[PDB]
Amino acid sequence: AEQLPYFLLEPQDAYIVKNKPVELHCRAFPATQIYFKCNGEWVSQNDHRVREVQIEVSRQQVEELFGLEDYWCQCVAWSSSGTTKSRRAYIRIAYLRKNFDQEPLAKEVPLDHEVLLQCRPPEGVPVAEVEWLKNEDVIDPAQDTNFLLTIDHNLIIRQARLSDTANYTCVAKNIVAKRRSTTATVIVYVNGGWSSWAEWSPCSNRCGRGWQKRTRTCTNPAPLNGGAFCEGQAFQKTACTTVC
Ligand SMILES: *[C@@H]1O[C@H](CO[C@@H]2O[C@@H](C)[C@@H](O)[C@@H](O)[C@@H]2O)[C@@H](O[C@@H]2O[C@H](CO)[C@@H](O)[C@H](O)[C@H]2NC(C)=O)[C@H](O)[C@H]1NC(C)=O
Ligand SMILES: *[C@H]1O[C@H](CO)[C@@H](O)[C@H](O)[C@@H]1O
Ligand SMILES: *[C@H]1O[C@H](CO)[C@@H](O)[C@H](O)[C@@H]1O
Ligand SMILES: [Cl-]
Ligand SMILES: [Cl-]
Ligand SMILES: [Cl-]
Ligand SMILES: [Cl-]
Ligand SMILES: [Cl-]
Ligand SMILES: [Cl-]
Ligand SMILES: [Cl-]
Ligand SMILES: [Cl-]
Ligand SMILES: [Cl-]
Ligand SMILES: [Cl-]
Ligand SMILES: [Cl-]
Ligand SMILES: [Cl-]
Ligand SMILES: [Cl-]
Repeated sequence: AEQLPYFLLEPQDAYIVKNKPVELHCRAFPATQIYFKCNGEWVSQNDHRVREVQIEVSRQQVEELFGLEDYWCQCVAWSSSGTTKSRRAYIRIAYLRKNFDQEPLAKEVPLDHEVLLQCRPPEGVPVAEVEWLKNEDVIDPAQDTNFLLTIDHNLIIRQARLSDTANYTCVAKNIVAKRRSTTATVIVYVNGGWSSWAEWSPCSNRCGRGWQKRTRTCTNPAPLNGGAFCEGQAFQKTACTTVC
């Protein structure tokens, strides 16, 4: 009756990923015995001085537990004089649901428009870290300062450059898996603008009644990514009169 066991090593919290079991390890000294209690029941290594012990916990054990309360294991060590108890280690079922609640939709937009891409990722445990892809490459709001990630996992293109014409994809990840949304095509068009009217051609008669022409062109700018053609006359022709 001198001491009480000290845990050199304690069972650590852990996740069931798919149907793969979890090992818990614990080691203490000094100890005449050491053993796992899960949810108040003793459990031996079978289908479940310094001394150590290990166990496995299985998907089935965690599912079949009565109650909403997290499954837990702790170790108990024995000396000549008493017991010590390890921390409680929590084993949780990890998952990432298959379907996105909300995926982004394709858009046409004018140059300099604000674009909002909606994404509501599948639910996960652990909770799902959301990214966005621009033509594969991962966007990053720090560097790419024309982009904001909303706390709702949405993407904002602040004002649309023309290089922002791309395929955009919401990705959700955790330790279980990664899931890609439906890829949304964003297209940034420029509508056409007229040049200035060229100068009137000289009056076909230097003194008397004649005619002259002028023109302009859908080039200021030319339409782009299927923006609108210019609207109105490209060409004019009227009578003129110079006097002598
Ligand atoms: C958006 O989608 C299509 C297809 O996507 C990618 O193509 C490769 C570049 C590859 O890296 C994968 O990520 C995808 O498969 C893009 O590809 C071309 O364009 C047309 C679109 O009408 C497509 O249907 C053709 O198959 C593709 N042709 C060739 C020779 O690659 C498309 O360009 C993307 N849109 C934008 C705005 O970038
Ligand atoms: C050319 O025509 C008129 C301007 O005169 C507008 O419809 C538009 O600016 C277009 O580029
Ligand atoms: C051509 O026509 C008149 C000027 O003559 C303006 O409306 C504008 O300059 C356009 O390019
Ligand atoms: Cl201890
Ligand atoms: Cl452990
Ligand atoms: Cl207990
Ligand atoms: Cl047992
Ligand atoms: Cl041992
Ligand atoms: Cl599951
Ligand atoms: Cl899965
Ligand atoms: Cl959207
Ligand atoms: Cl940017
Ligand atoms: Cl641009
Ligand atoms: Cl995956
Ligand atoms: Cl997926
Ligand atoms: Cl435009």
